[PDB]
Amino acid sequence: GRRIQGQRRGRGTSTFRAPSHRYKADLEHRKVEDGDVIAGTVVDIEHDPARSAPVAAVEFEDGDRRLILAPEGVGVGDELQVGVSAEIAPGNTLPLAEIPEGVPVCNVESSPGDGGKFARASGVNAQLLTHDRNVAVVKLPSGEMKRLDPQCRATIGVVAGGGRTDKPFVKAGNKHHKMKARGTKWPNVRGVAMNAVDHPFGGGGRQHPGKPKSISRNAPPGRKVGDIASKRTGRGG
Amino acid sequence: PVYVDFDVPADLEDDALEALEVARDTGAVKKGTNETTKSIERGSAELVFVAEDVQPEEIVMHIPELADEKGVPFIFVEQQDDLGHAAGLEVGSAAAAVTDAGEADADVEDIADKVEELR
Amino acid sequence: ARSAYSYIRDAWKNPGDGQLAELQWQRQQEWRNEGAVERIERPTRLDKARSQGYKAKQGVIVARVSVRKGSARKRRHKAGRRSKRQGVTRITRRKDIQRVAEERASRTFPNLRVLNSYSVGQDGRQKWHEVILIDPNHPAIQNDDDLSWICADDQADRVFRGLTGAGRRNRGLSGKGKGSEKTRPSLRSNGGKG
Amino acid sequence: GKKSKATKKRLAKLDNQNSRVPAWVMLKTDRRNHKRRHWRRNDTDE
RNA sequence: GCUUUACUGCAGGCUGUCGCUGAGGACUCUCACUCCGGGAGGAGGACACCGAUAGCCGGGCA
RNA sequence: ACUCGUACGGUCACUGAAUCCUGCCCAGUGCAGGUAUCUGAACACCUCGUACAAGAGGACGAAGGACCUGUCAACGGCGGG
RNA sequence: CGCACGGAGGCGAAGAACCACAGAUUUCCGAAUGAGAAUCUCUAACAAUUGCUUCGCGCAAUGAGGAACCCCGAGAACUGAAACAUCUCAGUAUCGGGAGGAACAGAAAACGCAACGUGAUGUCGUUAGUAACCGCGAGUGAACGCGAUACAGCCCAAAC
Ligand SMILES: [Cl-]
Ligand SMILES: [Cl-]
Ligand SMILES: [Cl-]
Ligand SMILES: [K+]
Ligand SMILES: [Mg+2]
Ligand SMILES: [Mg+2]
Ligand SMILES: [Mg+2]
Ligand SMILES: [Mg+2]
Ligand SMILES: [Mg+2]
Ligand SMILES: [Mg+2]
Ligand SMILES: [Mg+2]
Ligand SMILES: [Mg+2]
Ligand SMILES: [Mg+2]
Ligand SMILES: [Mg+2]
Ligand SMILES: [Mg+2]
Ligand SMILES: [Mg+2]
Ligand SMILES: [Mg+2]
Ligand SMILES: [Mg+2]
Ligand SMILES: [Mg+2]
Ligand SMILES: [Mg+2]
Ligand SMILES: [Mg+2]
Ligand SMILES: [Mg+2]
Ligand code: NA
Ligand code: NA
Ligand code: NA
Ligand code: NA
Ligand code: NA
Ligand code: NA
Ligand code: NA
Ligand code: NA
Ligand code: NA
Ligand code: NA
Ligand code: NA
Ligand code: NA
Ligand SMILES: [Sr+2]
Ligand SMILES: [Sr+2]
Ligand SMILES: [Sr+2]
Ligand SMILES: [Sr+2]
Ligand SMILES: [Sr+2]
Ligand SMILES: [Sr+2]
Ligand SMILES: [Sr+2]
Ligand SMILES: [Sr+2]
Ligand SMILES: [Sr+2]
Repeated sequence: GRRIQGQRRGRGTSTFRAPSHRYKADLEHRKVEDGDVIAGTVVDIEHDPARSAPVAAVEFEDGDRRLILAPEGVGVGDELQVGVSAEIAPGNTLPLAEIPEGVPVCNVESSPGDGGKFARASGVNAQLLTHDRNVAVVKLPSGEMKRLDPQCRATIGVVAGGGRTDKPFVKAGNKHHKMKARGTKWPNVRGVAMNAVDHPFGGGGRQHPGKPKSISRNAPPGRKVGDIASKRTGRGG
Repeated sequence: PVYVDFDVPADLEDDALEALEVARDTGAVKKGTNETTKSIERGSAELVFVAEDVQPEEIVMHIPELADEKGVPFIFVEQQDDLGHAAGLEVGSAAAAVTDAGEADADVEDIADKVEELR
Repeated sequence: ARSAYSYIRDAWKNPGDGQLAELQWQRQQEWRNEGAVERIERPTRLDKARSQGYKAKQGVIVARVSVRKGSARKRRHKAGRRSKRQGVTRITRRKDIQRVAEERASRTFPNLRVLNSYSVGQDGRQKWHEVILIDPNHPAIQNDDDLSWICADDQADRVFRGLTGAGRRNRGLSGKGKGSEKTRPSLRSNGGKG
Repeated sequence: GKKSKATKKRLAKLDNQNSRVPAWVMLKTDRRNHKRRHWRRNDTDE
């Protein structure tokens, strides 16, 4: 047959790429040699196209202008701090160790120094649990226990913009617009609605996959569709 | 570096090189890794010089072990071109040999001794 | 007696034992961070160099090349190319790595001609060869009674036509007798069956 | 459309090649310009 | 052209093994090698990556 | 490439607004998990063999399979007497 | 005073036309090389990559072309096998790189009419559809030797 849609994707053609040129910033944790003598004031609260969440524009003591991932709360005029000695308030950023257990943090680094990786979505938030001289267990929004090097920096408070998922798109038009500002092709045509030549589930004189949908993990691209290595399916049982 | 197993004090080296210059102007000396080699094999070597700044290290690697299974005493020289000039040559040398000194036998004697003491 | 040279050589007979073992483990670290064609002032294996034709003269260049390792990097097949014709990860090419090297080298030096090349090690994923090139235009060499031969117009790009020693050793020309019926005098002259 | 200086020289030449075989050549050869191009029926490069 | 539990193969995934690969049938390590860091330095570590080979799956493809 | 992206994410599928609901079946097939035991290639290894080699037998044994469990909003099934 | 016999006119005995050779001139684009560009433009140029080096583009090299030939790489299918997978077509078609007026080869770690024998290399005639291969099917297929052509042998590395 022909390559399926998922294979076309990898090629990275326009259609599939994301309108990066229209994206604002690569939200990352500012850098400090050490100490803590760093703190700017919230100048603006903008809308970042890439995440549909709000992002604050901060200005630092040195005269450095950089957008920062906005946690709920942070208004304009406020002052946030960055460093190992940074006060423990919502918005401020500091290594996991310096963070009191049982506190909700967002934009968490995986490798200390990477600049933030986990919990960055609208209203999501990580939870700091166990502390050590070695590991700092963190519960991620997916509910997983991620053991982390206490040197990994994080921000205090939940990521602003929460609850966005609670209101239905109501109409395609709206869906269309959101998608148009993301690295995603749209709309979605069902595999079974295609010709055999176009997709594993295509063909037949009526729609219905002609195979069990749960596919083996070892499957090769082009064949790996439907339920990937499903540990099970259905709702009940 | 890989063929070096002890550092020769700036001072000691100076002496060695000093002695070498009078060695050419009195007794005799060999200039070149090849000439130095045969001399150690023929035994007609009393004190051999090996530069430390040689690359490829291949060229000299052998000297240290060949002189040890030939009794012949040897000494390291931080820089290559100094040994060359110390043997009286326009273009530095990687290794030289003092083929029977001359009006320096006293020094050589001690230097060879000074190194033995240097392990 | 033994020449200092015969020592360098006798050492590379087993580049994994003794001092040389320590050297390579080190150099490579530096090597692995060098280009794909690095010119070098002096040959790593002096005996070999000279032996192959090297000379400490003007116009005699030496360069270490680094080629990716492995066998063959072959695509599958666009149209309908059957089983016996689906080469990808089970077959290799007809030209040995050293030849690839010699070539990359001569390209980097669009005026120099290949004299010969030698191996200088190989970690788990790349092989290194030093190639001796010569300037056919420097009188320093035009005069040399031992190298002035490499100046004939018909020596131009000699490597790209497989005239290197390794070139000929790969074209199946080593043997003068049995098993070289399809090779000499030319692979192409023999409908490529060598 | 905007034409460049060269594009122009060319169009110029092309127009000239569009002249008839001078009367005298007819006589000097005792007897047809096989390159007469019409602005509508034909077509120039570019 | 298309399908599959047609025949035969190939990608590809999984896995054992050999090389890269080092010090002291479960272990420690650091020095290659990988990743993070502007850096200092941090994480990982003879594993992973890559070359080779072996077994299973293998209309994604021929 | 996704990605100036990070589970309120995006990937891969199915159904097709709201509303009322969505039964039973895990035997086969698929997917996933486990597994005493069994099965399971090559290298290294033991015995014999060959002044070497071809070779004969043994030994250990991965994934996978047997086998066991989970799963049908997974392919599908919901008869006869 | 071209092809090309017109009109007007001109040149040539100061030896023109015409021909051989050597020289002069030789616009722009073009490998195209200062930079850009559908043959033009903008403000001193070996651009790029290299060797030598007075380390200064100072001195040099490369690039691109050519009917086919040649050398090094990459490498099909139709077709044949009365299907077809090995096999064949075929190392053919096609592609990538490169040289020369010829290329390549070449002075034995050869041969092995086993000899008290030959004596670099190509090539031609033969050896021979032989030996050998092969769903041992279809098909594939040498060599030593011999008769010829032409002949020509040498240089390093190391020892000292
Ligand atoms: Cl969405
Ligand atoms: Cl060349
Ligand atoms: Cl004979
Ligand atoms: K075929
Ligand atoms: Mg960011
Ligand atoms: Mg949704
Ligand atoms: Mg879009
Ligand atoms: Mg749809
Ligand atoms: Mg349809
Ligand atoms: Mg299909
Ligand atoms: Mg339907
Ligand atoms: Mg349906
Ligand atoms: Mg007109
Ligand atoms: Mg990196
Ligand atoms: Mg098919
Ligand atoms: Mg519908
Ligand atoms: Mg130009
Ligand atoms: Mg047929
Ligand atoms: Mg020929
Ligand atoms: Mg048959
Ligand atoms: Mg054949
Ligand atoms: Mg023969
Ligand atoms: Na060249
Ligand atoms: Na062959
Ligand atoms: Na027209
Ligand atoms: Na058709
Ligand atoms: Na079942
Ligand atoms: Na039914
Ligand atoms: Na001219
Ligand atoms: Na030039
Ligand atoms: Na210059
Ligand atoms: Na037929
Ligand atoms: Na057919
Ligand atoms: Na066959
Ligand atoms: Sr970064
Ligand atoms: Sr980032
Ligand atoms: Sr279907
Ligand atoms: Sr149910
Ligand atoms: Sr020097
Ligand atoms: Sr050339
Ligand atoms: Sr028209
Ligand atoms: Sr089942
Ligand atoms: Sr002859």
